[PDB]
Amino acid sequence: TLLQLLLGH
Amino acid sequence: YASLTEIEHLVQSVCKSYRETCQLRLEDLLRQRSNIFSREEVTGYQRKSMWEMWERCAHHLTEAIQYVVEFAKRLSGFMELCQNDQIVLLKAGAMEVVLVRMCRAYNADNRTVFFEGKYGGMELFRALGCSELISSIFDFSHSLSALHFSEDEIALYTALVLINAHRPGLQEKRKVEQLQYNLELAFHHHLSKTHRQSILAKLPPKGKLRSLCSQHVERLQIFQHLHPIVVQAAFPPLYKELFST
Ligand SMILES: CCOc1ccc(NC(C)=O)cc1Cl
Repeated sequence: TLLQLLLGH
Repeated sequence: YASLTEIEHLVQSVCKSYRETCQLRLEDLLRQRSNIFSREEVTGYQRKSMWEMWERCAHHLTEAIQYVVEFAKRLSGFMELCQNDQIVLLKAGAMEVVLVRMCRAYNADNRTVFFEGKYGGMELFRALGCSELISSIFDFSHSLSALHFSEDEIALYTALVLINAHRPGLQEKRKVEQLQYNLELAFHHHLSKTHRQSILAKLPPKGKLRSLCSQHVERLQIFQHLHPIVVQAAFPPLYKELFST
């Protein structure tokens, strides 16, 4: 998900 | 079992995280209070199409959400949580933190909010076709401004809006419980130092923030019905991910 990517995951 | 020194340090850390991820400097916000949209400019906004007004507002909300993700990333203990819980917390709370943060940009003297360069009242948002939602948002900000929050108090309160151990779907629940409790200690410690603990009984009941987020999701369902292609083509993908049903 985009949230994951934004968190640096 | 956090010491008083560790709690004091937590206050400072949270306040720093917040100041660093503030979209707008409070001084800039103040130095623009009399900079208000004219009759003509207000008419310009009211005359805009529903799709245009929604697209602009979706962009601004997404920008605000990006800053909240950054706040989370800098917040003591948050990045120590597992990947699942970081996501669960942000999904449930990012919009709530934005709604609280808005009171920084809300002038209660004339019920206006800083939006696209000037202060506009809620009549600026007519073309959205969701007046009860918009007015509920304005009332929430107004009720918050009656508490006269300092930057520090907002920092601590928003940390708590985000770190909620009762969000469905958490996997390290005790870990989130511990962080929420220490943040509560930090908040209550800071309040007592300023004899401001009386504000606690005057904080919004959690149902209020929940009803606001729920209204937004519902109004988006209606918009998406009317303009299905606009959402896919023009809305930020994060917005779509977080709010589309
Ligand atoms: C009715 C809620 O709408 C808004 C009010 C204010 C702002 N301001 C900024 C700076 O984003 C954005 C939106 Cl979408």
